[PDB]
Amino acid sequence: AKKAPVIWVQGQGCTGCSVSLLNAVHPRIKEILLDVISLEFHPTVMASEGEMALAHMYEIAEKFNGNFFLLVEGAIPTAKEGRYCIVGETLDAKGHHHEVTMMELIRDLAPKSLATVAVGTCSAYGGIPAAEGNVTGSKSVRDFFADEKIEKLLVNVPGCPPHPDWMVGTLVAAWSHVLNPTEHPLPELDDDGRPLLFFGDNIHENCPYLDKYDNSEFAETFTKPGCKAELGCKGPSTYADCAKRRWNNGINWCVENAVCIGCVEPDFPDGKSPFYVAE
Amino acid sequence: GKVKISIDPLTRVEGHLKIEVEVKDGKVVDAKCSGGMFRGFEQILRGRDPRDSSQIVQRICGVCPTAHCTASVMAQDDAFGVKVTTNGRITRNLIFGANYLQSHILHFYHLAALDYVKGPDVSPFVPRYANADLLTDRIKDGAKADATNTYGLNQYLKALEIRRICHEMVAMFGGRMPHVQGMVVGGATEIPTADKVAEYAARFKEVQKFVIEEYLPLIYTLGSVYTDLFETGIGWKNVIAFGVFPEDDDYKTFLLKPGVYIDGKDEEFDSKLVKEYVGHSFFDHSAPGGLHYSVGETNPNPDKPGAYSFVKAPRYKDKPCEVGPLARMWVQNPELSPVGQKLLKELYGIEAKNFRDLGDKAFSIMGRHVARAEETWLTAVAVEKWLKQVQPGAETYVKSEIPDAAEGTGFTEAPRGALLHYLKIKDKKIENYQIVSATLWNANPRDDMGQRGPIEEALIGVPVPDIKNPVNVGRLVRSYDPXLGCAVH
Ligand code: SF4
Ligand code: SF4
Ligand code: SF4
Ligand code: FCO
Ligand SMILES: [Ca+2]
Ligand SMILES: [Ca+2]
Ligand SMILES: [Ca+2]
Ligand code: NI
Ligand SMILES: [S]
Repeated sequence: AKKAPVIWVQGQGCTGCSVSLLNAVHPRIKEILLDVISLEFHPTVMASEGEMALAHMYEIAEKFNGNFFLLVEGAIPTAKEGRYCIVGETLDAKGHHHEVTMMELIRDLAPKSLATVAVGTCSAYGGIPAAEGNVTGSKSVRDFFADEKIEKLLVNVPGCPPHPDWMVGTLVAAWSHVLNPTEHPLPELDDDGRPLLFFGDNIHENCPYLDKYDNSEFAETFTKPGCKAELGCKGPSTYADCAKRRWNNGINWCVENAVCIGCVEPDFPDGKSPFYVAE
Repeated sequence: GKVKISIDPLTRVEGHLKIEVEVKDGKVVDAKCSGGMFRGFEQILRGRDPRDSSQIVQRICGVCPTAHCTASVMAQDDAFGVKVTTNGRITRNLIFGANYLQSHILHFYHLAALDYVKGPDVSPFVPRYANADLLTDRIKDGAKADATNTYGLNQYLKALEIRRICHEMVAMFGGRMPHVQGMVVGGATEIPTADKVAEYAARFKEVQKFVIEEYLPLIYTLGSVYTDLFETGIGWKNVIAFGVFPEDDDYKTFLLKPGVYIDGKDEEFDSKLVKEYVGHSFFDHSAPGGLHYSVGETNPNPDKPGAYSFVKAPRYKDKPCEVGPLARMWVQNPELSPVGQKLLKELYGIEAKNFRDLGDKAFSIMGRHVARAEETWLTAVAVEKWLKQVQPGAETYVKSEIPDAAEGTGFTEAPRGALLHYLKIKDKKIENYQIVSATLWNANPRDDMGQRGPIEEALIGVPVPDIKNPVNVGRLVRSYDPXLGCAVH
């Protein structure tokens, strides 16, 4: 009956995790919003703005204390006292304005949540904003929780972006657990806090090109037949179910089209780069 | 008698935006636009294999990643010295064109429409402003108000599926979406097959039907209710466009041509005259006077006295210029859709053949929405043509090698406006990479000479008769379809 309350916050994100969620099927996004979750705060799509939006977010976090999912899209920058990501402004009772940093927001909301779900490689692992050359002290949710000594149930759903099936599936599994924990145990997580349901399979082991790989039949260029290994494919070092699930309602996937770039992995992008050089 | 209104977060845009206005005598009299989130892609990119840039830059934005990918692979093509095949060019246009459709539809419905349409009484459609001046408030005939609101809301809901189908179309030759795999230096990674062209076409016809039969009629109907919104949100009336969707192999002709319109006069676009100022932005420049992007610098400084935004301030010949569908449609001046020609006559008593026939009405809140809808139709006509031109089986990829030392620039138009990526290579690695994006031109702060950015300037004069429900401020801002991820990168 009751929908899962969700507060969805964005740090150093690109909105691509949100857009990927909009691509969900079975259920589609209309059914997700009207039947599955109560999306209480989401900066990209919600009706209210500014003071009203923030007041609503904090009201839900209070009313549904210990009973909402905090969804985090994007990384948390810690340099310069958090000032590389300002998420809003709060107008106290005297008229003075105070900016809220992503650090401050997560520190505030995470202890109020039932669980935090880091969607996307940015929030889960740091991803591109935390890659070599950045000067923002960009940090993952798990690292920020560790630094802050925040003990809150945390599940990572990585990918850049994650497949909507991974996000929806994980949230539904979490909510089912809360509603009946012995009938619905929490999904088993790997050492990097991501569900084995979606991230247990190795791409390469499950790849339809594996017969070609075994016969040393390698594509000389993108538009030639063969395994994609010599073009830079990171399938061998990547764990996701893309080979089975494919992308955009089964239309295509990275390996058929081009190469896997290892987007779900905690070392994406630096440990997967250069993208067009073989592993 | 001035009152300050501060809106942070300004929601239903992409990314982190703050808007501050001062209101006096029922109108905005000053404004400040602030982007509050920085990642520094231009720093992150340094030292990498230049080919990685077309994957890394897409993560600037998950709404418009194909635009960044396009600009990046074109910069790489230029730097690497490789010429794309006819079929590669067309395939890149089909990948990118499908997302133009997705982005405009996403914008109008899922970002803009809740300033006009009353949604159901569940989150995230509520809470909302108490006096929101919606269709249900404006239209005094209650049955007509209900019917028109339901008409708009049903389109909003249907558009959720239409935009998803657009991403099936992007994935067809792009691999997945957000963040395609199918565009690379040298062309595109998957040759279209007859079957996949037909599958793209079948989906496209459904999107096209929605555009012509639902979206265009809703926009013109909406404008006929909010005629006051064609008379405000004006701004500088300066626009720039770089050219998008090359229609031949030498990139001399485009669906929408490059050009500049400043102070009532058309001129050619000269990339030498673009520069960025940082006087009110959180960045340090090594030299005064603004910097051309080919010597651009990204040295963030959140402590810079007097600065208020992570967005730099691009100027063309020292003039603020806006970008986006209004800009492109004004510069190209294409013929209006048959729907637009008909409904402008029927609902407004306006005789209009070409975009410029809208005159002053183009440079307004509703004018920006009309431009975007018309451009959606225009792009669909083009995609329909490209689907006939694409040749199953014809090579889409040409080999290349990373040069030791080179430079290249990719020019295009993202759905939100003019986009370039500048790439300098040294020792086979990225030495400098500079991005001048669409919303960067719209949502920038004041330059060193105090000239307001286009959104800031367009806010001047916007009516705010109810300070507790300042709905026209957000309506103006959202008419520009801002993306702050792109603006700041
Ligand atoms: S994980 Fe990737 S798609 Fe999601 S916010 Fe980060 S950059 Fe964007
Ligand atoms: S294409 Fe990639 S994942 Fe598939 S067999 Fe080859 S290297 Fe492995
Ligand atoms: S195939 Fe590789 S790059 Fe593509 S979504 Fe799956 S893990 Fe990410
Ligand atoms: N469209 C789009 Fe994104 C912006 N602004 C880019 O480039
Ligand atoms: Ca602590
Ligand atoms: Ca500050
Ligand atoms: Ca830049
Ligand atoms: Ni964008
Ligand atoms: S795009």
